[PDB]
Amino acid sequence: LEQRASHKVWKARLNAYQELNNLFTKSSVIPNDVANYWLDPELFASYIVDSNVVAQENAIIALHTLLEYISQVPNVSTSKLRLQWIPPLVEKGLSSSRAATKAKATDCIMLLTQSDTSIQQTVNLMLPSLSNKLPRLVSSCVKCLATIIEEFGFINVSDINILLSEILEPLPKLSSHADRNVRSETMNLILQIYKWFGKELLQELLLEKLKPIQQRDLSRMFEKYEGTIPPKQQPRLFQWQKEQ
Amino acid sequence: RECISIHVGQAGVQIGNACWELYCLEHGIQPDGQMPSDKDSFNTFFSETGAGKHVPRAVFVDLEPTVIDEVRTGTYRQLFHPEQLITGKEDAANNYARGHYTIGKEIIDLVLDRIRKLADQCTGLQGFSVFHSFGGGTGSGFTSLLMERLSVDYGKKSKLEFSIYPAPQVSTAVVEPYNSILTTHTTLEHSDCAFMVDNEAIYDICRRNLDIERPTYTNLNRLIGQIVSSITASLRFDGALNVDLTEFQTNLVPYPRAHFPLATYAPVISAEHEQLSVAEITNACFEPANQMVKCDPRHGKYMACCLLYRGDVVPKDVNAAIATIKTKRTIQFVDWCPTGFKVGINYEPPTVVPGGDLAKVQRAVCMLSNTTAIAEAWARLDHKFDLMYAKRAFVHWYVGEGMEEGEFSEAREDMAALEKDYEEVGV
Amino acid sequence: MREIVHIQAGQCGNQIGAKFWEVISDEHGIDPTGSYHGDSDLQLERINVYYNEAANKYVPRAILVDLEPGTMDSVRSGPFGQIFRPDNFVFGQSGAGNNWAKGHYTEGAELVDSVLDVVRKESESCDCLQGFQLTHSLGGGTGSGMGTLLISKIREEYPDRIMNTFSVVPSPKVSDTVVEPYNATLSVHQLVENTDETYCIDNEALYDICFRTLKLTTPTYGDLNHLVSATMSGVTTCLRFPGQLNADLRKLAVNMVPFPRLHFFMPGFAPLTSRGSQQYRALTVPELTQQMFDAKNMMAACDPRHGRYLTVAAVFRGRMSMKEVDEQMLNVQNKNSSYFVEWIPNNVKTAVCDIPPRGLKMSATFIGNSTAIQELFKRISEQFTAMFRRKAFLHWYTGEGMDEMEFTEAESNMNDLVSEYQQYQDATAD
Ligand SMILES: Nc1nc2c(ncn2[C@@H]2O[C@H](COP(=O)(O)OP(=O)(O)OP(=O)(O)O)[C@@H](O)[C@H]2O)c(=O)[nH]1
Ligand SMILES: Nc1nc2c(ncn2[C@@H]2O[C@H](COP(=O)(O)OP(=O)(O)O)[C@@H](O)[C@H]2O)c(=O)[nH]1
Ligand SMILES: [Mg+2]
Ligand SMILES: [Mg+2]
Repeated sequence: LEQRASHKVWKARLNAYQELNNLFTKSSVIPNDVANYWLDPELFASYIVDSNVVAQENAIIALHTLLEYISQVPNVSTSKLRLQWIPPLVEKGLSSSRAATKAKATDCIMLLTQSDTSIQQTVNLMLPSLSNKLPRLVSSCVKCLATIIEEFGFINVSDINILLSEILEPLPKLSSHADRNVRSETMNLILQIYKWFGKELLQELLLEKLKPIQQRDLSRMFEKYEGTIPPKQQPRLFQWQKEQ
Repeated sequence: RECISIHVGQAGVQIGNACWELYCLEHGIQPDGQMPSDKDSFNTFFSETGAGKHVPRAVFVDLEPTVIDEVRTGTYRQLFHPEQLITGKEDAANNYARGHYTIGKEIIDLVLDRIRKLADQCTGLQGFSVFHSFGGGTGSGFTSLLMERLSVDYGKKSKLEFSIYPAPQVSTAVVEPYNSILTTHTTLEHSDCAFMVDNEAIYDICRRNLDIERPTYTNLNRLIGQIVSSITASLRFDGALNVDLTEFQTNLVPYPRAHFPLATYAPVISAEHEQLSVAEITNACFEPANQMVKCDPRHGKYMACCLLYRGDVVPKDVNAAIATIKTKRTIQFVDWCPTGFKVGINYEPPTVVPGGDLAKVQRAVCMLSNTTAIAEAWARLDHKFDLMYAKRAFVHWYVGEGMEEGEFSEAREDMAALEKDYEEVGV
Repeated sequence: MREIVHIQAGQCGNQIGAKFWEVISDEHGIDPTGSYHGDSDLQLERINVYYNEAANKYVPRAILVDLEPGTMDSVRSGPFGQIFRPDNFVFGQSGAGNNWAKGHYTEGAELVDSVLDVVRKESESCDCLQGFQLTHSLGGGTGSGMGTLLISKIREEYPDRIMNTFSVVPSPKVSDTVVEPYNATLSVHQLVENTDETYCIDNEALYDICFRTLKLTTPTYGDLNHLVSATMSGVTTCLRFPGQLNADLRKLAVNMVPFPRLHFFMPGFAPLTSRGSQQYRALTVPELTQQMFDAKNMMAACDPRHGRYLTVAAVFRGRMSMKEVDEQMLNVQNKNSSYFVEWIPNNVKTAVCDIPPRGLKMSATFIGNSTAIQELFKRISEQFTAMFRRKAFLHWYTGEGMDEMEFTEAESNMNDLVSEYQQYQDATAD
């Protein structure tokens, strides 16, 4: 039934996603050739976009347990995965209206990010999503973007100035968005940028271009932060850090 | 010299039609822009093409093409250049936040560009005359946005307002108190002088004096255009009183926040016994039934009073009538005011629309008085505002269009302060 | 804010939708061939809202959806069935079995992509899309299930446009199934969070009107859909005829919806005419006003005496004294001030249209955002819990993928909606 993962009827597809979730949790760790879902990542990239919201949720939780299963040497093939998987995760996982479907998609983006060497080859893919029609999508993936900075942070990224400027470009547009949640989640992203740098920087670059009522809020938010000006430690480590 | 008129929203655009129609009638300009007079003072409102065509220094802005389309189709389609008629596709739906934040920001650069064109065709630009409504999304939201941008670019020049105070008789929206408070707050520090026009006052004057059981917008706009003409006539004709926009503040604005004069026009006679004297039309300017903002000046104190006569008016007849009124009525001045009336006379007769609802008069007068009693209009808005905002009704519409809810509180705190400032200057 | 895309889903959706297009195509002088045979020019002033061109005549901007091809053919075989676009008929051949889950999750989701393609097609030929309009039944399977899915799908593809619905309520007096409270509860749970405005069309009210007012012993669906098509023509009058008040969908929603979740309207109109030819009452303006604000003319089983009106939209049609209308509309307010919210000044708005509906000279349509509408949800919530306590018939929804928690949430959110409608029914001005 491995090929029924793309069967017409939804219930057969829903079953294969559960069967897959069992395989990735009940298989070998050295792994079967049957677990050839690395080298053809378009398989799960197709499952995440399941036209049935129920079986789509099971394809994501199966992708999640697969994604932590692959945390076994030597799978440096995680570069091909992020390109093929997190655009489907962002476009129809974070955008999803189901709280469970979205919660696991954010959990898969976290795993695919710590499989990387830095956060840049993950930010660049979900940066285009910041300019989508659906506000709930840009509301959700600016919160995700803010939580991949809160935990991972800017380390080992090639040119931080090209990455800082790239993520600071839409921030004035996002903080004037019509949606109340898009604005609210952008104010939280500014706090995360504030926590890694100082206050001097984003006043030079950003805070002047916000509504005065908004930069008063950020001032109140900066006062409520007690930790040191930059966090003396990453709340979450990459895979290559937990090794050597 | 030159003055650029800006007309925002349906109210601003439709009133600008009645005004520029009356301007052309007074100056003898035809709909095609041609005038028969060989061998401005009216060039302050019109420009001259090399082919002898006289074009208004006006800009018409709307977030919906419906109203301005009628302009580039009716009688005055050739009067304006099509670059002066700016429209969007999606309007603001009686929402300030749509006109100021969401929709209006996608046309603000286009409007300022077409204005810079007119401003660059002028040698000595005096300033701007903004026409808009208080209740509409475009007339409240986009106008306050434009006023913020004009103070940045054309910072030195003056800006005058002709705002349309809402009234339930013709109210097309429930949230009109919200929009009124929001635009009055964000425009207060950018406007040098603001002439409010209570639609209820114009509505009742049309019912009472013109015997129109149910006035249309055309009735209200033609009556309003009569007053706006009397105010701008000092700029279009060489006179003594109010010869430039800076003189409106000098004669009517003692403090930057108290820049809301009260206009009272007379006579308004239906087109169906005999001519009124100078003393009778001057007496009518102190009858609150002839005001354009419903309030009782007898319950307030004056800070300025200017009589803008036009027609067959002799100065000695004016001073005779003034001396009678000053010693037969109750005009309370603040004890720090020059207490003296200013009088301007324009010997051209008051022009009306041919075949219209107003009869031609030998003489007329428009009184511009800055009284504290106009704060009663702010109280009627602040009350309707407070009733709905205490429940946060209709607030989600504004928050869903880029507005932070705290901006409601800020705007109401300002109107609270403005009411205190009128109370203080009052006593 | 010009063109409106119309959608009808399910059995009831295509029934009342086809009757609605028959009514307005006549009022706009459009024969089934699509040609214009009218007289006045007001009928063509704002015809671009609901119709398109063919330059070879006018074509409705409507999309017809159903999981069962049975209603597809009964519509095309109807008198105006030849005017709709052939490509705009999107029909599956399976069915929904009066199951909300089958239409929303299972077999409606495998058809909804075909509908969004037709939705996208009609939206590109729009100079400026105003909003959407959906007719459906909350107690069924396709209109309820797939309809709310279509709403949520349009919501995520057109987050700028207004979502308006004409949802009819199930009732034991004219019921086809026992799981209608389940479907209606699951559907209301969607409308409260997805639609900008929703006209509650209670079948229990429509039945009581046909029975106790029109004096019909056995009312048929045609007897009920006559009141629906009349009510729908009235509440859309300001949208297709050149009016000043409540011209587009948003301006109406900005005046009628003070709080986002309280967008459920109680429509009514007068006079109540039967399916006969015409009456000779020739109602006066004071009569049209008394009849409008009367519970016997409400299309929703709720007594306005039991709740307060947050906002009100009245629409008069026909040549009459507009001055006499203001005196009556002002009278009913200051004579029944307890039933109108004080903390919303000027909450009642009255519009006038010179053109009456075909068959009458004077009519008046009422749109009210009353707190009494909680009686309707209380009624549905009662029947829902009566079965859900024992989990009767639940296997058909769980068998299609639904978790049991979805029922608890929909029930909870509906009771929250009832409590909020009671919340502002108790708020004062003080
Ligand atoms: N006197 C007068 N008042 C008008 C006229 N048109 C609109 N108003 C007033 O304007 C208010 C509504 O704002 P509008 O100008 O119609 O709306 P808008 O500026 O076009 O902005 P939108 O909301 O996007 O349509 C109401 O209080 C009306 O009384 C007019 O022609 N004459
Ligand atoms: N007023 C009215 N109600 C209907 C009509 N057809 C069905 N209904 C109601 O809709 C419910 C059944 O849903 P239905 O539309 O038949 O199933 P669907 O096709 O899956 O949406 C029942 O409660 C009926 O009372 C109709 O023509 N008129
Ligand atoms: Mg407009
Ligand atoms: Mg059925």
